[PDB]
Amino acid sequence: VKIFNTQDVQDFLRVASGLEQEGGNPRVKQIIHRVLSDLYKAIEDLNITSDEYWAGVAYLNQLGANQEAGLLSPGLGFDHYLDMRMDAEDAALGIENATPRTIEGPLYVAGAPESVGYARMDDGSDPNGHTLILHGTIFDADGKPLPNAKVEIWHANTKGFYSHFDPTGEQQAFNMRRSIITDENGQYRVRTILPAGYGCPPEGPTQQLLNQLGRHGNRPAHIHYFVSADGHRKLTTQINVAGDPYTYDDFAYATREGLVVDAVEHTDPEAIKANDVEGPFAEMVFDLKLTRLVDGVDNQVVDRPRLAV
Amino acid sequence: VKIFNTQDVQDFLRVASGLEQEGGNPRVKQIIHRVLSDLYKAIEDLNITSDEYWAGVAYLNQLGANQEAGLLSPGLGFDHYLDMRMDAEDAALGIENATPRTIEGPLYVAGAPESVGYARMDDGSDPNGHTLILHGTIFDADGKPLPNAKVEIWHANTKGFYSHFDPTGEQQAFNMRRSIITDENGQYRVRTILPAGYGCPPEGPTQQLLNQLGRHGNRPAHIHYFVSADGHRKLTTQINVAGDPYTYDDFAYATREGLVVDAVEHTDPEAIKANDVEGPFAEMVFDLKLTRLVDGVDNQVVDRPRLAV
Ligand SMILES: CCCCCCCCCCCCCCC(=O)OC[C@H](COP(=O)(O)OCC[N+](C)(C)C)OC(=O)CCCCCCCCC
Ligand SMILES: CCCCCCCCCCCCCCC(=O)OC[C@H](COP(=O)(O)OCC[N+](C)(C)C)OC(=O)CCCCCCCCC
Ligand SMILES: [Fe+3]
Ligand SMILES: [Fe+3]
Repeated sequence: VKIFNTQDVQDFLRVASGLEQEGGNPRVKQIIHRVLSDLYKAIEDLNITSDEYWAGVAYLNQLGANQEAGLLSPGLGFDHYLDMRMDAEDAALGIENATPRTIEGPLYVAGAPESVGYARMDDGSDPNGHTLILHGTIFDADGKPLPNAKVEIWHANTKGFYSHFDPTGEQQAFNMRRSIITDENGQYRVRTILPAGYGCPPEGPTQQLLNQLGRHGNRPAHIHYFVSADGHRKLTTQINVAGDPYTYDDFAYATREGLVVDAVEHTDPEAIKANDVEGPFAEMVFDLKLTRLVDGVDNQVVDRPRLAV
Repeated sequence: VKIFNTQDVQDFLRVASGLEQEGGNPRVKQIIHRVLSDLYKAIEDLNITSDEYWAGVAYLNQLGANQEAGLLSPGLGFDHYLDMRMDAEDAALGIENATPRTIEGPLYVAGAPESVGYARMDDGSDPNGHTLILHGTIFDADGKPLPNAKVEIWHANTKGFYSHFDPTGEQQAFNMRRSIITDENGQYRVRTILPAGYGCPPEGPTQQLLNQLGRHGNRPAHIHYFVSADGHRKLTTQINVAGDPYTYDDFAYATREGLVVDAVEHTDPEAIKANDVEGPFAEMVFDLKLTRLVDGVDNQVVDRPRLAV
């Protein structure tokens, strides 16, 4: 029993897609037509039954009901896949991406407090918080320190929860989220705490599909970065805290060579005093290099729905 | 950019699909692998940008957020495609389906009160409801009246809402929903009102997408049926009220030849008195013929999530 490649189904696909329809958006029709064709065929090829089909439909409802589509997306490799395509294009244009890009993740929040050169991003509400001095230099496309660059950083606390997405509703707005404008020396410096890794909500749809694939839904500890500056393309990346069990086994496949950074521990009272800290602290250094706009155009910025508070 | 056919992407797809993992469900992985492959390839062939991709992801959260996955499904023709497969299968098996099947729709509710032979389906809460006397005979696979058959019926009121899915939340439990056991003659008879067609929620995700395809989200007036009986397969079908502007332009493509029925208008005082009505009423007669089980089993019953009350 095969009917996909019969005139009836083929003409039906054009109808359902609004192809012969006058109004509408041709780009959407084009994509829908292709998607539907593939799904109708996959249904026949894999002999998907109605029982299976409807199970799939129910999954989509609960996926959206839990607002987890942006979480399952990276878990199924789409996010990394899109970065791969962007790298391939940059390679085509002859652009050398000094600091490699990686996925943004679905937890960015716009509207964080902004300051120049330095900033403390945690509010101390975290008990297990281990002080972390993260700092580096921002280089323009010519390798020269770039003053006035906007560095945006966001990460989870020791429980693996981000502010605005903390189920305990324990965090104040923008905790561990800050924008730092680079100083006269193109430097940024922040005092925060070592983030903990985290996984998908165990009861959530993303995690349960993952179970069906025999995969886990964990991410190693990391720190997200957005770096933008005049005449430069917006850099999206993150750094992985070296030593994490899932550094090279992140369910979001975001890890890359050059993004893994070692956290140096300092117990020496001489260090603890230079860096106005109360006691032992970890230190991480990470410089990032930006690329120029391609003819006054940032050909890789992504306009995507992002929570703004 | 062409990287889909590279070993890097191909292996990645197998990893994301968990094909390499030992745990999980092999059937699920098999499907996931195929779907991701097709989508990844589709993203390449159609050069889908990140901006486009993320709009698609946002749309999905939206769809599930409004619980409209089962409404978009029929709109994109899946529901009908599955029926077509079922007909092809029966055809290959030499089963000529006297009463053509059609889609069930996402609005069935299990638990309706049942009675033998007769029942009034509505509670008269509809101001503009027009009385309808609906009746017919259920015939077995041999063409003989089938007493004890279970006829399940559900439909909307004049505003196009079904009980349990009324936005204006205005209906008595199971209003216009009933189960009837055919009498000593395989007959069923109900008193209710003529349903009005209905469209998808105007501001909902299903309608938003249909607009992009230049299509409407309307269904002609219709009445849903479920007919089951020992020794026979469960029949899912419906009847279309003849004369509806959308009779042959249903956005869910459920209309089939032989399911369009004429509602006969009675106004003469004798018809009014015979049928214990209190004024002019419409009458529709519809007989259904069931098919036999295939080697002891119903090879086409569908088990899908259905609201139960
Ligand atoms: C609007 C357009 C709709 C498009 C949807 C089309 C998809 C069609 C493919 C459907 C594939 C689902 C089939 C899988 C299946 O038959 O069952 C899936 C599992 C169930 O677990 P079991 O143990 O097998 O249940 C059974 C327990 N018993 C044995 C005891 C009864 O549940 C799940 O959620 C896994 C399903 C998630 C698949 C999502 C793919 C989307 C990719 C982005
Ligand atoms: C986790 C796995 C997820 C995998 C997802 C795979 C799908 C990826 C392909 C989707 C591509 C989407 C392209 C659609 C698009 O580029 O724009 C779609 C419309 C927007 O209309 P505009 O007028 O352009 O908006 C702008 C108006 N302004 C300019 C005035 C601001 O919005 C919409 O919601 C329509 C989107 C429909 C796509 C849903 C497909 C699902 C069906 C099975
Ligand atoms: Fe993160
Ligand atoms: Fe209906």
